[PDB]
Amino acid sequence: MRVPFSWLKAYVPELESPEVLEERLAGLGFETDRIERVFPIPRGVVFARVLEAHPIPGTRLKRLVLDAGRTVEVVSGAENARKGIGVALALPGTELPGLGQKVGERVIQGVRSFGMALSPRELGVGEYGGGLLEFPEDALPPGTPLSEAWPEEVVLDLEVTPNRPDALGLLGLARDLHALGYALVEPEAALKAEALPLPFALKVEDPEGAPHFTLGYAFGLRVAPSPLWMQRALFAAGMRPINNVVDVTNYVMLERAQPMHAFDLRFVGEGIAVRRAREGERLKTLDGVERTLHPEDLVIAGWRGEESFPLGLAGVMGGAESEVREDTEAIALEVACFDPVSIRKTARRHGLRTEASHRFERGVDPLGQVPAQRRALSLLQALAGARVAEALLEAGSPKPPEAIPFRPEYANRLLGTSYPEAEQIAILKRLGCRVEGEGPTYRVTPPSHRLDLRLEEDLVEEVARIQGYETIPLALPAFFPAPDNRGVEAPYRKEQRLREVLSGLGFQEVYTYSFMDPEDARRFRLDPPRLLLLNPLAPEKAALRTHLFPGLVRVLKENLDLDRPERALLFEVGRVFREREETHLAGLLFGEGVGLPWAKERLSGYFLLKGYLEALFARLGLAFRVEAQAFPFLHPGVSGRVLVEGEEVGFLGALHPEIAQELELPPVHLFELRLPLPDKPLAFQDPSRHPAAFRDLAVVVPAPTPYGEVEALVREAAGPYLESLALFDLYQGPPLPEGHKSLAFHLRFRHPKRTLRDEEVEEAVSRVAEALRAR
Amino acid sequence: GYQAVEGPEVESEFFNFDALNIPEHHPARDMWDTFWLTGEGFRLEGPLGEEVEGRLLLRTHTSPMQVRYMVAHTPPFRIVVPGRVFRFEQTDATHEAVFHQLEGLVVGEGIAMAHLKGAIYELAQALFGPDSKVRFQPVYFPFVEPGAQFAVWWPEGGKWLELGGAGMVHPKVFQAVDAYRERLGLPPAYRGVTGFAFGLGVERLAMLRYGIPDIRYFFGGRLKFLEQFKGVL
Amino acid sequence: VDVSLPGASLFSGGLHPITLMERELVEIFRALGYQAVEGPEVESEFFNFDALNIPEHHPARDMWDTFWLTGEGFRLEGPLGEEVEGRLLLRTHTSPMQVRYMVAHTPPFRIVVPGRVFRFEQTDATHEAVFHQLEGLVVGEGIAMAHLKGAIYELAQALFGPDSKVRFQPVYFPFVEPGAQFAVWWPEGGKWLELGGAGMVHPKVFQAVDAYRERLGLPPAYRGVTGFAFGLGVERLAMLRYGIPDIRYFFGGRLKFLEQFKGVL
Ligand SMILES: N[C@@H](Cc1ccccc1)C(=O)O
Ligand SMILES: N[C@@H](Cc1ccccc1)C(=O)O
Ligand SMILES: [Mg+2]
Repeated sequence: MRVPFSWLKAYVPELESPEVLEERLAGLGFETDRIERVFPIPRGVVFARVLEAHPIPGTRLKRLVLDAGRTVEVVSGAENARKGIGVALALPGTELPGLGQKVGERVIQGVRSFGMALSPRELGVGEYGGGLLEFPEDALPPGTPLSEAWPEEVVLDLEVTPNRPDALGLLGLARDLHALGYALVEPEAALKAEALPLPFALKVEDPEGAPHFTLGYAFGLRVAPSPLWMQRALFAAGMRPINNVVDVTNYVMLERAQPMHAFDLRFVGEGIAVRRAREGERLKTLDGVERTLHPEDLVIAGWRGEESFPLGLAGVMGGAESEVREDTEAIALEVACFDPVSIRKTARRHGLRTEASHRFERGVDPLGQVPAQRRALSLLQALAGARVAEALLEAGSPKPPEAIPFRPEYANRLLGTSYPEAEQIAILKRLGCRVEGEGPTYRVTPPSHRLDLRLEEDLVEEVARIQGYETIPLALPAFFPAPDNRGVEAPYRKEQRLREVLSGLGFQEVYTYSFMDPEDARRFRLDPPRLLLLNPLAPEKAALRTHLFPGLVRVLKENLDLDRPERALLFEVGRVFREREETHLAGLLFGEGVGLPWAKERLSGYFLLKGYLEALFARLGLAFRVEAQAFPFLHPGVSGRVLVEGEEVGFLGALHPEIAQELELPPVHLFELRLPLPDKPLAFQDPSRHPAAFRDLAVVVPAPTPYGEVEALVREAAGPYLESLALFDLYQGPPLPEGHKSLAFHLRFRHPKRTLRDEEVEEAVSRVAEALRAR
Repeated sequence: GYQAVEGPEVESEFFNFDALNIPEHHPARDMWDTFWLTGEGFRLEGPLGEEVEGRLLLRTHTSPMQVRYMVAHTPPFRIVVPGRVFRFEQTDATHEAVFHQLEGLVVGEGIAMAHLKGAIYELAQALFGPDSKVRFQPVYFPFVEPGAQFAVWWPEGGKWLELGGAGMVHPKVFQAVDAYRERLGLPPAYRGVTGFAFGLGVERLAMLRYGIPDIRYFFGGRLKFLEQFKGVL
Repeated sequence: VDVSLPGASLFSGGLHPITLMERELVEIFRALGYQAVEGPEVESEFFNFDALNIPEHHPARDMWDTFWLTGEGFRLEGPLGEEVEGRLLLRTHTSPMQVRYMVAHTPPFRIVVPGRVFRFEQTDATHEAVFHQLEGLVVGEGIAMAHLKGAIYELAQALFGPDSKVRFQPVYFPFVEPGAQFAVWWPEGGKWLELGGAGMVHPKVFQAVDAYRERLGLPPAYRGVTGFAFGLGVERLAMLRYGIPDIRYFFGGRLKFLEQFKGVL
């Protein structure tokens, strides 16, 4: 919301300056996003009045005869240009914002234009530029430099939160500054109304949408351009002056957050009817756009006999036809309170967001209608010399706010402050609240324009902001936390230790979007995503990742294309979405592998990834092993499920080549698990001092058989004294069955209490060999 | 004394909006550009492992956790909630759709704003200072009154940094909690207790701290970037 | 390929149980705002005894079997990097740090001091000459005993409980009055564990601090402030916690032992 210092200053006279103001506002809850200086008018531009406007034959131009002190001529192409108005005349020699070329005396078409009148765009006071600025023919003594009556201004780009709709009005803010101790100057609406009856009627057929509705009657209107100060304020507010009457409705809408529209009686007929639109109703709105209505759209219509026609779109924008022009002498004034949701719906239903729409959506003072009408009519009488009827057409009696219970002690208790009761009340009272009661708990009824004030707490936030958030002291709480909160951190903590170990083991962490391209459900042989977006960021991120690894691999690629890393080892922990949200952990390896850089060999591939994997669990104190498993996305033979401490979770393997190639990518190795990892609480165990029993042993079994079962059996039969069991070698082997292999198994044994008697060693050894291939 | 706990990235419109004083058709709901979801057979778990209902979406901030935690526990307590959030927005050098926040909540009888103030103040000191300081301005949030936005003084770079929002937990939020608890069979625990909560953008701070220039950089899996923070600790 | 096969023999590291226990204890006190700081293993008889109300020829000095040192060219640093004098020895407990910290800082504060200490004793299944302690000190105006009590209580809860509890009995220490010994309730094993000693920092200790400070040019900071400190044996707790039976086990560099605590976290 634009905030013109000088204009606001009209209600809060004692303002120190824009900066101090920016300060004061920040503290009340309004942040300034920008500050600007705005109306620099060189001495060259002066006030002039159009005595005559003669059109140049054969051209679409006019030769204006101006009174600028001495008489003078200029040539203008502007349509609004005509006799009887005051205009902004930039004399030859004047430097203007827009044109870097100085203003001069150019011969235009048989006529030498002395300077040129200006458009708002040209003077730099507005964006318009499609016609001349129009002023009351008598605003100033011809010739007087304009800057004399049009001083630069300072405008604050303020941010008004949705909870402060009353702040969409400068007078709303003034009220707040006043609360800080500033003097407030409410504009007095002087009015000489007359007894006579209103020549029209009002019928509200949809009271749900129009809870409160009022109509004013003004006639004998002299529609003319707005006075300078008004044009100045409106222009500063970022709004464009049209004529005194329309201008007034805007000024007041900006003053109090109360939008209002003036309808030419010519088009009203018998009366005004606030009703929903009939399917397919047509309406050429104000912006010159022709539109068709939806039946949910509330509208302001009129009627003649048995004719009902739309006049404007209720609380959003008026009809182009009914709008006020030069030839208007009497109108009806719309000042109401519409239902926010309908406006919201209707507003967004068509491509619109107007000053009106915006305010009504955020909420309008339920009882501001009437005082607003007095304000506007008073202005009309003054600026359009309107004759005003003393009566209004009203529809719907809304209820006042209720008292809110308030305990000053509680306030302090809540803030952690010590403000004296009186100070608090004084504040609330300065904010326009009524305070009844003797204490300690009071009866506080807020002013109707305040909608954000319902609870006692809302009331406290007030004393706070007015006293100042900085006046609240600093403190720290001390307490023994409820017992059920004890362990709480464990999960999080667990995840992090893990996260850390990895990085220390040698993995680079990576962060990937939780999105997924539905297409990849194919590209990578996997089921489809169970969750889809209704408003995806892009069709390639329209689903929710079910797997982590796809993203990893994808990252691999793009890294290769940007920089060419020889090898790569990383991981990522993230949430995947299937039937339930789940925390997954995946890691990817690729490259030559590790070893001597210069020296020939490397050691990499799958058994490298496993190497690391095993060490990790070695570090977590968890038993892990792998068993071949068929995986749609994993190259078979190089596929395998993962068994953490006796459990099946995740997989590990070489990325299926079909995919390896479907992407400009070489061979990659993967694994993806589900967290949290289960945990084995350690059971400490005394190690014995008596030396172990050592053994040399090999096994010959089919080339297909998995290491697993082998170790498994040997191990399960070794006996209760098997300390160690390792594999130091194996090869297919010429000296044995074509379809069998050899196995170097190193063995160790020990007995806690005593040394192991050989009787039991070469004995238990057979216990194994027996059922070894006895199977 | 704050304890860390996480919530779900996929939430129910109930925990994300309704529980916290956020209306359906009013201007408030309109401050968070949400991602709506669809799909069946997806089971969303409530604070007590129960199944909950409501239009599915992507947590728009970490505040929902505020609720889940309260429903599931008893005051007094201090928690902090890190977590990745999602907002429908166009990704530029300082704006993302996917980012992280850190929520903080401290409930207990006697809690006041001065506590929040000290809380944040300690945080400042912890980050810069003791030559740094804190700025608290009033701001509006549906789940806290008083509401406020806070900035921090950066002695080095010499500027004020808007860090996050905070405030005194709103009464209707507490109300909500207890109401759902009873609906779950539990006795009310938040009548007669106070509390404050806050939440701050992590990426912003990380960028200022570790001196990163493009926020997009974080979700851009480039190694040359990632490695740059190898020995950060 | 046979995937069930063993991968590349990669080294899986681990941490020493004391380190783990130390860590655990530290993380605990850290949540109450205590900050960890260490001192020197080789101290001056001044910081080890004199600074804390411990006399030379009286029964108190006689509660700590100290290791005396000898040798030249050894430079002992004081709290401010200055060189200090006094017969050299091996810190008999971590309390000296109490002083060094106070001399070097300003209240209010909360610190905790882990550290290896030395006592001349015969090494058995439950007694060592070399072991670790964890000192705790919290100074500030207003500090009282209830604070110490809560401190310890929180610690209990943190370790066992909330079905556990604390026992505080009066005991005598030259650097604290009131002095006390505290035991903790172990719900699992069902017994009371004497954990360590604590108490309200003795006035003569504060006196000492300020006196040395001024001798160093600094203004007095401990007049009108209160404080409590405590110290507990780490090995004992580690043994009870991780279920170890022989205290000698810790300094016995046997791997089969050390590895047993690989994944403790
Ligand atoms: N997470 C909130 C920040 C906040 C948290 C708590 C209180 C107030 C503000 C947001 O989305 O902006
Ligand atoms: N470190 C002390 C224990 C203690 C510390 C502080 C106060 C009281 C006792 C000791 O050697 O026994
Ligand atoms: Mg308020």
